[PDB]
Amino acid sequence: LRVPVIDLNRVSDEEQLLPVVRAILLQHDTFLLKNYANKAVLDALLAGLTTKDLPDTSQGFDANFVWLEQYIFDTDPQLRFDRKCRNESLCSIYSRLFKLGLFFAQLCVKSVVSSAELQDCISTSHYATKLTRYFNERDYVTFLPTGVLTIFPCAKAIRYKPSTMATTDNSWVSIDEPDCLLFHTGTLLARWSQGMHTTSPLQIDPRANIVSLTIWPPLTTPISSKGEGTIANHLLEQQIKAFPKVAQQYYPRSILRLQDAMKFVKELFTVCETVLSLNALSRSTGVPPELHVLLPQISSMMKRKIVQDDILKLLTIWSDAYVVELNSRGELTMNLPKRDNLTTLTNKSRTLAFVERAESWYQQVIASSQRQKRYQQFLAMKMTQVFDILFSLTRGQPYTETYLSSLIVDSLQDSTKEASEILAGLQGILPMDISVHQVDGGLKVYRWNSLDKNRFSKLLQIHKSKQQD
Amino acid sequence: PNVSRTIARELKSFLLEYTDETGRSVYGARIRTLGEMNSESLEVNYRHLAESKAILALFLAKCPEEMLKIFDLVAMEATELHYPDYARIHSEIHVRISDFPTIYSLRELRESNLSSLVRVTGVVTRRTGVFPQLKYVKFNCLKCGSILGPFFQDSNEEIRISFCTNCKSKGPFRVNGEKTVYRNYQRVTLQEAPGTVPPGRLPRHREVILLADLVDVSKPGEEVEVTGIYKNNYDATIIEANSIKRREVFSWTEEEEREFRKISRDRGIIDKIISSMAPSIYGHRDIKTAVACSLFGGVPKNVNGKHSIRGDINVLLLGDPGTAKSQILKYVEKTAHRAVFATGQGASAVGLTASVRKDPITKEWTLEGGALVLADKGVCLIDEFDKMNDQDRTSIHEAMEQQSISISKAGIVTTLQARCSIIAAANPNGGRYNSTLPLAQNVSLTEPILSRFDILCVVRDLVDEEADERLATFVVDSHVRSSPIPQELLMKYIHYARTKIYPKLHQMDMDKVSRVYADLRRESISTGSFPITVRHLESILRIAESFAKMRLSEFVSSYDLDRAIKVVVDSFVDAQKVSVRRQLRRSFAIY
Amino acid sequence: VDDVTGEKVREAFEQFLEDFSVQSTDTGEVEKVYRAQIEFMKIYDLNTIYIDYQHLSMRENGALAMAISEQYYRFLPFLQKGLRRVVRKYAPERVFQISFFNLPTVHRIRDIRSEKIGSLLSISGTVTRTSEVRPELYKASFTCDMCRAIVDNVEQSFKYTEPTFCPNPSCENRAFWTLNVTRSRFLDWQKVRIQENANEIPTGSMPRTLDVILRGDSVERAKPGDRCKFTGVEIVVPDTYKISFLACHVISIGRDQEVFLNSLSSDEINELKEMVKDEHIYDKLVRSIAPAVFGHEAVKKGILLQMLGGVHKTVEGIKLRGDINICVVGDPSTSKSQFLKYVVGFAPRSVYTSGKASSAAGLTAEAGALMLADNGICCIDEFDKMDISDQVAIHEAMEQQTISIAKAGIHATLNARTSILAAANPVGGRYNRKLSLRGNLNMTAPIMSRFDLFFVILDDCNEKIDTELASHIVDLHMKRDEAIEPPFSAEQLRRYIKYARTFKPILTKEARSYLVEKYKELRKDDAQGSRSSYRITVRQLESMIRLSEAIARANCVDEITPSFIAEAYDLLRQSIIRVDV
Repeated sequence: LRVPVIDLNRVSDEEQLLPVVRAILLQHDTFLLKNYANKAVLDALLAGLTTKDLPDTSQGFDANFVWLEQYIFDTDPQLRFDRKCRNESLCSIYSRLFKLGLFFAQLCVKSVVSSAELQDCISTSHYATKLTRYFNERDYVTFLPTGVLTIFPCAKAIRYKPSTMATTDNSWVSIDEPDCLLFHTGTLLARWSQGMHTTSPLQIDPRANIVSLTIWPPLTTPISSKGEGTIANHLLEQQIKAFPKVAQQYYPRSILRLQDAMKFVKELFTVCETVLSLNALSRSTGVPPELHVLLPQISSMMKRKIVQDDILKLLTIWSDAYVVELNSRGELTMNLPKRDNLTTLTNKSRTLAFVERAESWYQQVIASSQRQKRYQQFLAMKMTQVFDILFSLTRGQPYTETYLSSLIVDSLQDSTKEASEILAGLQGILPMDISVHQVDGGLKVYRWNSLDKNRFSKLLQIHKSKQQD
Repeated sequence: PNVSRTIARELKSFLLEYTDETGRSVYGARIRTLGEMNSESLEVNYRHLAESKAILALFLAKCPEEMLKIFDLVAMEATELHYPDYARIHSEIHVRISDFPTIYSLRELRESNLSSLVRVTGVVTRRTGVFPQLKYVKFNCLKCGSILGPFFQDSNEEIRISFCTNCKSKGPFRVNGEKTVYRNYQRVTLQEAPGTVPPGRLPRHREVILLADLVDVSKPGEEVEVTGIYKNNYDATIIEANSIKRREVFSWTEEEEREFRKISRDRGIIDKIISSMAPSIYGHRDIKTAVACSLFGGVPKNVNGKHSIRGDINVLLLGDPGTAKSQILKYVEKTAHRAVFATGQGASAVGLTASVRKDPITKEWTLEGGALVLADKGVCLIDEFDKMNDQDRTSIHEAMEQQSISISKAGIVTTLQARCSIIAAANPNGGRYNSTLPLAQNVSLTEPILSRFDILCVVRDLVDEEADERLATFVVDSHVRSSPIPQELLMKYIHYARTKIYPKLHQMDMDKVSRVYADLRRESISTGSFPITVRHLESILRIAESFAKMRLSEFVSSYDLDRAIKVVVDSFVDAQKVSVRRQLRRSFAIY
Repeated sequence: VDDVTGEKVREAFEQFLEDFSVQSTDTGEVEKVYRAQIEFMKIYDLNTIYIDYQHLSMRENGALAMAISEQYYRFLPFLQKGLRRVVRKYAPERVFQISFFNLPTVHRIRDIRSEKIGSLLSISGTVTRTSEVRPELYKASFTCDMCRAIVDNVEQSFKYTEPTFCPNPSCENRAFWTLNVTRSRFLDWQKVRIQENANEIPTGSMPRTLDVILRGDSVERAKPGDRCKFTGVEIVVPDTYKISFLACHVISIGRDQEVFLNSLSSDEINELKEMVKDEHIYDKLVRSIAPAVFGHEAVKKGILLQMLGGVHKTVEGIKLRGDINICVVGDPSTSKSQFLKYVVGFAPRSVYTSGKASSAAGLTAEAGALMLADNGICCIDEFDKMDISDQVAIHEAMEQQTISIAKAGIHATLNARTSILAAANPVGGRYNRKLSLRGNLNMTAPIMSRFDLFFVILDDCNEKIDTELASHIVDLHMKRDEAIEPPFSAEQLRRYIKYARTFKPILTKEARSYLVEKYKELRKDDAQGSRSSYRITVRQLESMIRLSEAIARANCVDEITPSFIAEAYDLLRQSIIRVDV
């Protein structure tokens, strides 16, 4: 994120700083230019910015819905496109910076091959100067330059969008340099330099006042060999057209490129393919693709909100693509298509196929208390319960001998009078397993730990005294 | 196995060859960048990585562990190619990668989660001091002479070192200060973020370890994110964090919000809400009013670039024994997103005074915050300041003043930033109404601190017949159990408006405020002292702005003005000694 | 063969759980069951299992149950193995913990014997001194670099070392180590030293605690100072060895289907149903509390009620606390509470805290303080000896009875619910006469405000009365013959107490109207003109609620009557006018 500074008077000879500017545009792209012939007149020019009374025809303020506006001023010489207001200082700085751009190409383009070619890019001077304003700031959506070269006076306004470019950390960067004028390289110029350039956005900043000059190649000039089929005017008019911009600019109001809805859905499909791949094939080998897990990963990745509805547009788009099963809970697990390992080749192809189907669709558009007594009887029944609990109280206590008191207490704790009573009744029913021996010192229990508790179960069942007592 | 020998290559390619966004090898840019920065820590968009090669990012998923070891080496070689002499310095560079949701929360992790890389975020609790890693334990014994050699144990066991060296007993072993490798690195208690905790479930502290560059970067009282690899290490689960991300169940929903806005249209929703605030107490419209207000918010708001003023409200709730003065705050405790109930002292944790101390017995020494840093941008809930030791009191004043908590001890010297709004229940010294004498007289705490508190809620009164009626009815009704917004609706709502809206005055008509300020000031000088202050004026502003957030108004309106004015006005009135009666006559215009 | 016999066992068991675990038909609960268990597990996929002994013992005639019980230690491997078998069979990182439950009996600690070793067992007990959970090996991967490392097994008994054999290789050894923290099975252990259940203690041999280690998800299932039941997994630890049981199944067991109380009670269940039929005994009850004391009745009552209910639960906010804290102030002992409290020694969950100098070892790291009196009074003598430390305690105590603990060993809030049977002396002896109670009591600061009731005790001789108690005492002092017998039999009482808890009073409207008037009068009446003591805050009325709850609780109705109401307000009015000094 280095920010070099040089005086243009030292760039004036062009034999000392010429390689340096190319070295930094190869790195920092956008450059910090300072102290040109215009100084206080740049501040005096603000008086003509208060106009804001003109329509479009590539001129006047661009009212766009809302607070943002762009006062574009088409160059005077071109026939039958003009709306003049006041802004004479702007017409002055147009020439004043015409020399600045004609020289800027000499400190840039001349560094490669010759400057004989750049003069053909500047000679028509057909480029429209641009004053810019905001109504009394998130208003700036991330944006790329219309012309191949844009000089502009600035305070801050600039950030750095996430990307792989200069300062690859890709957090937003807002530089503020007094007595300096930042330059911004055009998009098509990157193609002209075959990839040597870069672009940068704006962000939320207190100073709404901004100004720019996008100096632009002639209507008749081809861009290298690759642009014999695409002239600079064609491509660069394309992005400036869209934009809205807004209601009176829908003229044209059809490319094999998205009506953007399609391209976004493409991105989505990308991210989706990615993450489903991720959880499915990775997260667990056996993490099943539930829609709620889903929504997080790409909602994240997108950082945009993914809706189930979007997915239904996707399956709507590639229906072969993913299986999806609403489970109970009503959540829908999505299932990838039937071939376990989704290679990156897989989903490359898939992405392709979807693309085909969409561009196909684009073709289609183009072509078209007694409670007590209750307890009494209940307990009477609980006799049997006690047998079953005692039987097997011995057995789930792998002893079958014991301290009569002890188990008496445990079973007791399950549900003393009742307890001892059961002790008695069982003794009576089964005077075989059980003996009670009064000794000096007391009555000892005797318990035949080998007695058969199944037989004893049926016997306890049958002799409750046959429940007749 | 050596299988990976192929892999590292490919990766280095991706590194090298990578770029995007008008090219600009962001990888190369990274490398050259540090570079002389000599930062020795690499960071990689998992987006890019996954993007390039899945099986890569996957190999991260399952067994990141070795995977990084693979990674860092080829990285280093690459840097050496970039920087030939770099080999000498730092000798190694560790990648932090980037981005892996997931985002396994906190509370949600299983053994299935263990050993695999995991992303998470949360509030920095007490976090350890630093001590150099290189862990090795060893035994000098007693009878069997020495040295039993170094062992490496354990995270954290140090067990059991059974039999060695002659014997193995009874001349048994004693570790020596000489020749045992140590670590400090980064030890951090992190517990689940209070904003997001589900009701009734308590947030769970989990164990974080920091090393190398990660060490000491963070400050407690901060929700940060970290990309860890969950380790049952060892010897209990230790999150091993590769990353740290500075801040950065109920959430607004499109249908929900779209619905919501419609609700926001009506004016009386304010009252309806004020009504919605503390159903159970039967309360006081006013007491509630303040509550709602501070709850709602204010505007921060940075006057470029010097002073941000204060977007917050320190609500002095001056209670009285057996006033529910207790209960009310509890309501908000339920209510608020990030809310910290600190009580008086003694303590109901947190201790409101951040300190770094030795952990229970043996662990690396963890720097923890008071409730404030914890409640930074959240809300600080405390009562019984009279019960607060001056040791705390200084802390309080300090934050209220600076809104940031500096800490110099022991070695660590920092200032955390607690943004919490102050909500306070207090006890009029002794008697409910201590005196007709001004409240500052009628209550214990120091006026300098007090002036910091904007919203003073005084409670009353002498026994009143019908009052006793209505209330006793209310209560009785309650115990017998055995128009206001649906609470949950409200609950998202505040979070929402707080998130979205930023009201803004138009200076055009606002000037009248000043006129008011005088009309107050002068006439106010006549009786009572002072209290009136421009600070108090500012308060009025911040307040009405809260009302606009309530209005969700994005800009300022005379109604919200009327609100605030009435509010602050009354508050001041209530403060004064009984001579305030005389004052009352002039509040009519204020009414 | 042993391999084969045990394997036969394995197959048998797999067959079992595989075999229909459930015969419940029609409305059900139709089969399987255990499969269902497996699935529901797979729902959460938490990889541990709980099962009921009962079905199993039943199925085989329990010959299986037998062999299981007996050889269980031996049997474990085949078991969990077969588990893995069926899991693989019906299901798709492998950790399995299987937990039986529904064992038929309960063994006392002292009842432990060396014959029962290595077989699963059944013990319930009082938890003491829990310990932080620490990872384990289960199986550890440790071996040398020569030639190959981190062989995974054992360290089973606490050793923890080492790789047993077939080292290095080929450095064949001996050698030692090397341990992979990358590869092993951590677990658990939190361990705990639990104490035998108090009531049980045979005189005078006195309690003996034992230790058990909590492994697996049963870890943390425990709570200190709690009666809890555990599955034996018993075995031993070297020391020469010392047995230490282990725990698979942690049950905190130790309300209601008041029936199932009756069913539980069943034998008497006949008897005192009469009592329900019976009446007045609110007297006879009252005519039973502290037979010790002459008069002292308002107390005798108060205790009784304190024992009674009044309901947890709002969910708005506070579960409405049912509990009632009783304060009794008096000129000092000779009975102080020197009588009343000690008497109150006879009760459940009953914590007699002599003095307030402890210092809050109560709630140490059991709330000796409190968690033991959960659903009981901590009869805490001489709060005075609290000095300045306990007021801190009153907070949570009066609050959630949460127990906040962070020694940083953990930060843990232990909720509690325990009645407050409390006490202190007045400032200067009996100061309360002219002096205002508040501030004649002094110390409890706000926690003061936490007290629902207070009986001020002062002694003026009606040498009539003086004589009376005198006689009373004398006879008492006469070893015989004391016919001091409660209007109601005491055992009978405790039983009844069980009953009263069961009831959950309504009612509505009735008394609500009647009461509202009452408070308002109580209230206004209280306030004006002069006033005994503060305030009256409504938290009074809160008490009034609780009070009523005790009264209706006595009625057991279970519903409220303006009668009950009036009573509450009456005794209330009593305490307040008492505050007039």
